[PDB]
Amino acid sequence: MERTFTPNVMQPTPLLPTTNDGRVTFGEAFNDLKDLARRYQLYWEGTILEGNLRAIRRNSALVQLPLYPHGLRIQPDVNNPIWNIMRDGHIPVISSGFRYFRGGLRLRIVVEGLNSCVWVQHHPDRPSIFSRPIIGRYIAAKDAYRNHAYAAYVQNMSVNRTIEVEVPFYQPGLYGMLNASDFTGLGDLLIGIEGEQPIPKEGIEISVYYSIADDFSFNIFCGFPPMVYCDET
Amino acid sequence: GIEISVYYSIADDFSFNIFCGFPPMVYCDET
Amino acid sequence: DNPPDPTPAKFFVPIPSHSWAHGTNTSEPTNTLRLDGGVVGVGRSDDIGTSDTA
Amino acid sequence: MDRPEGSEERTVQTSNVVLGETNIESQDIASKEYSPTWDRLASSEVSDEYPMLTDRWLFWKSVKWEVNDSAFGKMLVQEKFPQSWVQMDVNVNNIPRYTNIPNFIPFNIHQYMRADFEVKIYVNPNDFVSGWLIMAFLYQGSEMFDYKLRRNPAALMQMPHVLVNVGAANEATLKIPYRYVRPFMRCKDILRTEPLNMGVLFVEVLIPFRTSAASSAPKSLDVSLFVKMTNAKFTGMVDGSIALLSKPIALP
Amino acid sequence: MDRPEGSEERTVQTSNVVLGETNIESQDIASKEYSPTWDRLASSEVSDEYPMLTDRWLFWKSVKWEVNDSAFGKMLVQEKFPQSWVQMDVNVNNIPRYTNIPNFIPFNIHQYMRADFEVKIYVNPNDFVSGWLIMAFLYQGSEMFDYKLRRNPAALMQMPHVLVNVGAANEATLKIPYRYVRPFMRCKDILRTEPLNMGVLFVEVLIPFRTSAASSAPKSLDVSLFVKMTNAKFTGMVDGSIALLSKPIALP
Amino acid sequence: ISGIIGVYGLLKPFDWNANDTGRNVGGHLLWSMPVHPQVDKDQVIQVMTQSKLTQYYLPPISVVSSLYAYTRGSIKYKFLFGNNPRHNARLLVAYIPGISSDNRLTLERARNSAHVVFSLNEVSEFVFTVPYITDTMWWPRKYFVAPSYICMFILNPLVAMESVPSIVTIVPMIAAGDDFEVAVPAQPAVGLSRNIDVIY
Amino acid sequence: ISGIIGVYGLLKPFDWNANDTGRNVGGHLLWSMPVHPQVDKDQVIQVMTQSKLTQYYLPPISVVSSLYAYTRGSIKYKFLFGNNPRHNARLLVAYIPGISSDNRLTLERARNSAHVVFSLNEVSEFVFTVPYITDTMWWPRKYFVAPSYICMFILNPLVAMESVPSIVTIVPMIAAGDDFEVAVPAQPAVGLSRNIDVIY
Repeated sequence: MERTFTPNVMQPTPLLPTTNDGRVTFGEAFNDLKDLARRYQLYWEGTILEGNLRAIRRNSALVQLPLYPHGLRIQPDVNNPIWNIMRDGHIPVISSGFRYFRGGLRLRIVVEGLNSCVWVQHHPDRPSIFSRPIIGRYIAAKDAYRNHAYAAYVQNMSVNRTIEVEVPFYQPGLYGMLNASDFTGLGDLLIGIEGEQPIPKEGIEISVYYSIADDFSFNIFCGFPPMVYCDET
Repeated sequence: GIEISVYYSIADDFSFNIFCGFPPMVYCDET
Repeated sequence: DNPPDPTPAKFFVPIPSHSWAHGTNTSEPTNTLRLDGGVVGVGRSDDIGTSDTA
Repeated sequence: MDRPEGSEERTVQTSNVVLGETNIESQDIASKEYSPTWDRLASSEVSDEYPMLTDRWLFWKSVKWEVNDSAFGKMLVQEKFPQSWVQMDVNVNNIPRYTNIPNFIPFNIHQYMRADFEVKIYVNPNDFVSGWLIMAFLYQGSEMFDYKLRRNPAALMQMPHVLVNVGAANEATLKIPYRYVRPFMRCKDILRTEPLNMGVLFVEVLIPFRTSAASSAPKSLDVSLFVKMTNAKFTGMVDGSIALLSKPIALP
Repeated sequence: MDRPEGSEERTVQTSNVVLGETNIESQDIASKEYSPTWDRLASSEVSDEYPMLTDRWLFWKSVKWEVNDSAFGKMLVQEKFPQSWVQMDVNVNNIPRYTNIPNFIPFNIHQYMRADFEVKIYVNPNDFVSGWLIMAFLYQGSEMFDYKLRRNPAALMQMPHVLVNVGAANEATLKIPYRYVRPFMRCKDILRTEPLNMGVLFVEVLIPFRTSAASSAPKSLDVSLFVKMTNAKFTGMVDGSIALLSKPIALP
Repeated sequence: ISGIIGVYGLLKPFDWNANDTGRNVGGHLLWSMPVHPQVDKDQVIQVMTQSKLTQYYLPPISVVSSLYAYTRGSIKYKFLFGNNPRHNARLLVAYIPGISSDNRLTLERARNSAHVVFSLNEVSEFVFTVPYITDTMWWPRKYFVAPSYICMFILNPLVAMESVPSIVTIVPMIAAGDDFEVAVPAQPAVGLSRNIDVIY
Repeated sequence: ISGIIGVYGLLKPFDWNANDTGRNVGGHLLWSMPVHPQVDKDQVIQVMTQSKLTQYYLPPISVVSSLYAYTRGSIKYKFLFGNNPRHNARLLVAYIPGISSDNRLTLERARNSAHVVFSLNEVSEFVFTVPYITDTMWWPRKYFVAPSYICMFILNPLVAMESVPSIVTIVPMIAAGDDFEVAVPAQPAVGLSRNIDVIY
């Protein structure tokens, strides 16, 4: 096989004795990228103001966020300097090397400001038109309010501030496509308020973090794209 | 306001019993 | 099936943290910063003796 | 050459084609080979197999590359595949047609297909020219959000590829198991996706082609490509004229 | 009719076609059925068989016959066969083409073929019309030195035939084992004989069609023909465009 | 689910006029529609109101399929002919995979796909279990395009006499096959008609 | 991990000019670089843009090693020569532990460390599995100094004729050895190039 082929090997010394992937000196074995990809990382972080929401703005969406196992497309503005100096996370970088996937994501949505009953809902097949989220008044007529019978979840920001949910993989096809260009992905995730708590005069600060589920798998290893060093920022 | 909202479901012992037809429906995408 | 679970709700007394005094002969619930999850410790050998603090 | 005829050539016969090869090949497999199982879940009609037609090897292109134009990573071949190979036969208007070539005759009467491919590349230089080519394949490469950064041969060295050394003048065989987002591909433009677009096949110029300064030496060299299908299964019999083909879109 | 739906219909399924028939057929075989053995002596290439394609039944024509024009022995169908059935699909210039119909797709890429045929004829009158049809087949009839004296239905009563009584409204099936002067037939006009000319299929009007004098009664009736191949073997793979088809010659 | 969706619902009926010399010929296509569990809005019986919503009568397979996001498997089409022993005809009912509309559809082409030839000679009902041929395992809901298409051509035209009615009415009906299955619960495509008022 | 990092990535190619009388001599060092999994920024193929970030093509070992904080084990360097049966040379490829740059590096010194002498006489590829010699068990990432250094000297200069091209291009390629291992997940040293805009 041409990728791993090694002709005429000239090796001066023996090979180095093994630590069982670090289990000898540390306690754990770092043998796999799928375990590194299950440590949570930031996904999208935004603010939402009154007045760029709906007119009536009782139980409505605040964000429809597209679920991609690679990241959303990043733009490194001056508001969140994360996306600027840290570039992408470890998950978009691991993901850019594989072609397909099959499996779900885990999310952690931390929506505060607001401190009322907030809700989340997964539309497994309404994909996949764009690489940004859509805020408030710009989400389309039929993604505006909650729907009936889509898998959803509800939480009082008074009891607890963090919603942690796991999105299933519901698709007709064999794979979902990593590195899509722009029914390929995991569909949409809608986040929204449950009935018109008055909004603080600055912001509802939402931030989504994500990871890989347990049954998730990266599937066909082609190359990595060209990278950019973070220390050059 | 006191904003109340009730959600509901079926219990475990609940059962639908005699299947006759469905009534005429209306498509939601026509709104 | 979705049978109901009517079992009574137990009491429980909230506290902000575990014991500040205890040093021995017990477990300590904690949030470790590891990739692994589990009772894990750093490796040793003879290059590194046991603790000499007796 | 020590015998009256030069030496013993080696023969690779499939169906009614026979391909001579004098050297040791350079092989690779684009992913793990398997036996399709969930494809039975997609179609209630029996999948038809045409082993005498499709297993046969087929000559695809000849691309010419010259000394004056060999950069590092000049693309000789950049094609949507199998789309370019199957739609290779065009009429006067550059509209493809599945009717002439006997390997492609079942693409005409069916709607969906599935199959594995093997691409084989041939370069016949003399002894005194030296160069090097890389032929790699990227599963559904055209749909990738950065498809035009992956064309550097530094990126191709990572995806499954073969190498053709022009000094040695070897063969090269790239097996491509069927992998896709759905258990079948479309054969024509239906239900308004391009037909039969499973990936992108590249041929780049890893080390530029060099010859001697003498005037009569060859300043050019040919590259030929043969392709064959393997587990080809067709489903969804329709009329040949019920759907149409439009001239293909090219890659940037 | 005694049930809520009229009665139990009977079903004859081959490949992905299913033909309903409510009555007792009328069958005959044009000669003794056999297994071909000397055909292996004619060609060193493997004969390809396409059972999913060719075994399938195919609708061929609808011919209309009227009360005002039914002589004794008026010919509804007089065709070189299988030539007319296989070349049934014509373009604007009346030049046939083997590309559209999935039964005929292998005639496009091969030179020679061999196969047995079964022609089945359907007439759906109401109860109160009465007539009678004869459909007979003459092996290589067109090449016969008196072919135009044998068209009288008195001559057809002797060659293998079926009868369709319009008062009863039955089906009819005529099996035709392959027999010819050579173990294969040509598929196109090559080596300058017409392609695929094995005989002549007739449909005559044995007893003229009669209806009642009432004004609203049907003065016409349709006849439909279905054909299928059986042991079809193709040999001699070539290009689809390497030979041409010219518009067919008609019989007197 | 399999017991609810096994029941036939009824679709818009339609006529042959055997005395019609134009539309009663070899090849004229009577009826056709894309094949998917939610029947197309124009072949359902509708009751329209001014300024209100239109009420559709959907077969039981079409209500169930509106409750789920994907669906697959065969469909049964039971055609029911109003006629008596004196009518006669033949029909070719073909199933074309991968076609949206009838633009390029004629009889001479339709005979190249899976089809059934039926003769209504003292037969009043027949079921045509259409295959399921699709590049994917589950096909998404429609209310999109449908995966396939179905169509019905006159093969031998309809006959009848001076003693018998000249119109034959056909009633199409649709139920799920034995292998039919639904997939992921979604926003129901249909609401109830109990209150049809709507605010645009 | 071992399967991803087993694949070779490609580094900047470079030339012998056999007709060059200056640089084609006994002892002249062709190519060299510090040995660590993240290849040095100047021997990678770069694509530079005005006001944007520079895009590096990193081998698969160099992407994986950017995801972790420490790393250890042998590296494979497969050198790939564009030549034909008529060229000939010998090279000495030495591995110097504990050196940063080539300041004090000559051929007469490099022959005192682990090295391999290779003769390109009808041989087009060879792999040099460099040892791993370091006072510590894990070596930290670089993007620091590298633990060792590697270098390649002409031993017997390149020959060729009037009938054969005078330039021989060399393509260096790098993959992880059999014992290679990574350590502690860290801030990835590299981001994706999907969006290369940067705010200074």
